[PDB]
Amino acid sequence: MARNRLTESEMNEALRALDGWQKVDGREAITRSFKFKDFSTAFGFMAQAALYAEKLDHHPEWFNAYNRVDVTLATHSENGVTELDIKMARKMNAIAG
Repeated sequence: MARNRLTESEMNEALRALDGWQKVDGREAITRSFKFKDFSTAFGFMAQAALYAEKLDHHPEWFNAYNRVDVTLATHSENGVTELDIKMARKMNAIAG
């Protein structure tokens, strides 16, 4: 796995395959706001995502309020967006359906 951070063009290209994800305005990070039918479903999503965070040792910045989960991803050690963020966004998209 390439660990390096992405250029803005590479990030833009990578986002194409990640439905609902966008670059954070003014920030080297990507984000999606998930909307579930209720808290239980949102919590299930967070539980599954948490497993993967520990699998990768790569943890999201995320906010939950009942059925909404807002996620922001960046890689601290590389001070930018890397393949780890892409992997997490991909997995989250798979979990959420």
